[PDB]
Amino acid sequence: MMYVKLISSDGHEFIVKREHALTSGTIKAMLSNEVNFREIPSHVLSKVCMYFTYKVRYTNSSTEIPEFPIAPEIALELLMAANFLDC
Amino acid sequence: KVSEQLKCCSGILKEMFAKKHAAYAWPFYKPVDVEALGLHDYCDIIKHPMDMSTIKSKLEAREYRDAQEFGADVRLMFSNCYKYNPPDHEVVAMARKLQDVFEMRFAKMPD
Amino acid sequence: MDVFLMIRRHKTTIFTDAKESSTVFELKRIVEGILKRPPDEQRLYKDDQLLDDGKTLGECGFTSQTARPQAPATVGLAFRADDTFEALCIEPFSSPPELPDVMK
Amino acid sequence: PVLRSVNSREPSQVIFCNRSPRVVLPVWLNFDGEPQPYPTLPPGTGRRIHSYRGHLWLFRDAGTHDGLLVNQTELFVPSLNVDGQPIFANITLPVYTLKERCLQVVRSLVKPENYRRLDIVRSLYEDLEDHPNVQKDLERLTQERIAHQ
Repeated sequence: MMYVKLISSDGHEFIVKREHALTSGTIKAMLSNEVNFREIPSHVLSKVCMYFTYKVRYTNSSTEIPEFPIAPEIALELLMAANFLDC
Repeated sequence: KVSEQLKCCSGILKEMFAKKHAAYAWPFYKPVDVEALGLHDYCDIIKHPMDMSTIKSKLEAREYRDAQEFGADVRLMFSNCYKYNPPDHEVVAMARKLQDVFEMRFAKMPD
Repeated sequence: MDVFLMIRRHKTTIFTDAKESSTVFELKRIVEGILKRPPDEQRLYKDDQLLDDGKTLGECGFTSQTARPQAPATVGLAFRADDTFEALCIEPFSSPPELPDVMK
Repeated sequence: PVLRSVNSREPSQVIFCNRSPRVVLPVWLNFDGEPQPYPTLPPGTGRRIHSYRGHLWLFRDAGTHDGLLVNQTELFVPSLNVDGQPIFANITLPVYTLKERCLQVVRSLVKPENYRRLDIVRSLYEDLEDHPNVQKDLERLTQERIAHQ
């Protein structure tokens, strides 16, 4: 599959599949190859990628779906990140 | 003498199960599922439960001494339904409808 | 079942899925396809433990139960330079702020 | 009203099975269409249910009133039993959006009155305060049902 590089504010490169990234409507618009984010930190953006994996996998899944975990501390930043990325 | 009637008793229950009297006999087919219906109080009130499926088994297992004992269980079935529910309840209305059929046949049994 | 991984070197991180049946060498082919680096110039680790090319990901310890989509298991990576392998180095992510009073 | 149970008085044995981590709240739409909440189901549990033919159901989280799925759909309607076999209702989580899932966590850790004490964008205050409502979701499905005709 086509891969895309998602860079955090603190300079952490995250190589995910293009299909997985298109879950985000913001990224969908940004492309139509390499994408950069000035605000989002590493630990937040890493968790966003884990959602893409989780979303792509368990969508249209007859296998019962587990709860997507979000620790109390990251919740606030991840909420804003999710709102920004539109997903 | 008695075996003649016990076979007629089976004939009655077959009509009670039959599609003819389906509309108002369907609650009394199988035992009262306390879990499904959510009746925590039922077991306290009704000491001796009964249903048509239970009676059917007893007929086939030759557990009724005579046709008189068969009636007691059929009556116990309705008795329990009347005991538990209020007068204006739907299951009671159906209980009466089915009972009035049974009573008609049980009365007109040969001997 | 499938295992979900985070292949990390320095500040790089590859999110990619694999099988328990698949091998470490087959995993290095994924790294080659992305980072242009051939398997002979790769060293894949599990925590501190170095992994063999012949052994499977299931044999290495990566189970589908432990390594899930939402919680993928990390896989260390170290390249070769001047015909000598670097020691495994993974920069950690940034720290979340301490839990506010309202969230306590 | 559109979405409502039919007073059929025709039996339909059902099995609710909470295959989700939430404490499920079974909700039954009455003959007028008003939802009636039934006793909850713990996580990873189930039990037999005596519903009737053409009876609408929907399942939520007892705590947060988050929407759940039953047989990969929102509304559940029992058929008639075939050879008196029970109609199964597999209650599970949906694939929540990262935003709505983030809200659920913030909602659970922060009281309603502390929503405007959080260092976030103005718009997110409305989103948090906009809790998941049953009546609001029924109004959507009703309009979607009309659009389908």
